[PDB]
Amino acid sequence: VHRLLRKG
Amino acid sequence: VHRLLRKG
Amino acid sequence: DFHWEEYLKETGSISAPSECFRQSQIPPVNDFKVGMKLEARDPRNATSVCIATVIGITGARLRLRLDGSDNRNDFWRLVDSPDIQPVGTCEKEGDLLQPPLGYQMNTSSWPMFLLETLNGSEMASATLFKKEPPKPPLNNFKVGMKLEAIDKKNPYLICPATIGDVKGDEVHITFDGWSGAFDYWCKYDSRDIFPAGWCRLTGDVLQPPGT
Amino acid sequence: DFHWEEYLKETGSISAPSECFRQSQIPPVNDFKVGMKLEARDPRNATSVCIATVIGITGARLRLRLDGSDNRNDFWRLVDSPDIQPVGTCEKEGDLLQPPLGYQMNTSSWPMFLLETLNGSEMASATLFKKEPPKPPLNNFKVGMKLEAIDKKNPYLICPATIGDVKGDEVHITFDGWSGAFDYWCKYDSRDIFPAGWCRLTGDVLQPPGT
Repeated sequence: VHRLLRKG
Repeated sequence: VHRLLRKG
Repeated sequence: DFHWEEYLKETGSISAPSECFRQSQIPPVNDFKVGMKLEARDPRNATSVCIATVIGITGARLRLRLDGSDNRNDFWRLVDSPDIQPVGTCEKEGDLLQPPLGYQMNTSSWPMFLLETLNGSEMASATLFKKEPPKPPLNNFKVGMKLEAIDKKNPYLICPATIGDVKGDEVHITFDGWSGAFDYWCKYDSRDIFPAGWCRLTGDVLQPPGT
Repeated sequence: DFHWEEYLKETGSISAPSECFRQSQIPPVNDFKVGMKLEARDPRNATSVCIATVIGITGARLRLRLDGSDNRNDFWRLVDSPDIQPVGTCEKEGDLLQPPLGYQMNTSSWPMFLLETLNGSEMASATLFKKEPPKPPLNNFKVGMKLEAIDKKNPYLICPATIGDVKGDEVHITFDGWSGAFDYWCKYDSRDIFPAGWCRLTGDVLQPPGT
């Protein structure tokens, strides 16, 4: 599922 | 009569 | 779908109580509108008060830009920050208004530019500027206490964070789910940290944890 | 009780014809009022345009003072002089407004002072500023010709004067009934000299001769 989150 | 005029 | 009660239960931790913070327990209302004008300490030249414009509203914070600067150094300020004040405050004090560090025209142009940018401006009314909250007299944070904090490296962002160390009048802030690249030290009475629930209250957005 | 016709008959002289002068044959109307504001070249720093106030009205001339200066260096200008212009002319041109040489506050205060003195001011309307008259293409003065001239050493005063010498584009002005201390050279197209009848026409006062 997941991928590591970036910063918006 | 006269005296010499000054500057105003 | 992140929630503080569950997250704290999950990680077996507590949130810092509101009384640790230099923040009002009832957060301030932000009635500023984009386009308003104010005076702000130059975030890059702290001896300088400059004219600033509101570029954006988020929560209890203003995104500000120093007039006559490029668009590259916009900063954020809480409406109850002492670094912002209504237009005319310097004049009242007898102080000078300064050009910004990022000022883009020949320097001698300043006086005219000031004249030009202040005419017909919408100036933020005094009442919009809120009472600065009092400094708690002690550092009451404890390691592991969870809180909401501004990512100093990306300050549009407020994120869940944890107290990693407590040392004298200072606290070490770490951001849950991020590396040390994003950690920082601030004083316990910093305005860049908030108790859990702040974003909900102010209508700002809290970032999810990193992982 | 001085009169030009009699005085010229008496001294066996003629008055310079109006065509020698850079002055309008119909003199300009002076509709300025004390308190109005304008831009003026700094009479002591000719590269500088400064804000000036009308202190007095006399004839077709304005007694001016550069704002923020002491009361010691007031100057006179004809309403059709190119050294005065309406407020906003620099701005229109893209030029800077400068502080006066006689400026009495710390120099860094300039921008604020400008803001302070321009707000709510009565600004001299454009229409008050009159067409500069054309330069005659030749020096047509002749020695002995009588005229009306400003005493450069006391310029509130306009006095009967005589052409003493004519040399190239220049004339030597001497003041009837005064010593050489009051003489001066100006260019034939100087704005400080006028044909006889100017004072009568403009409602200014002509000084009697010295003796």
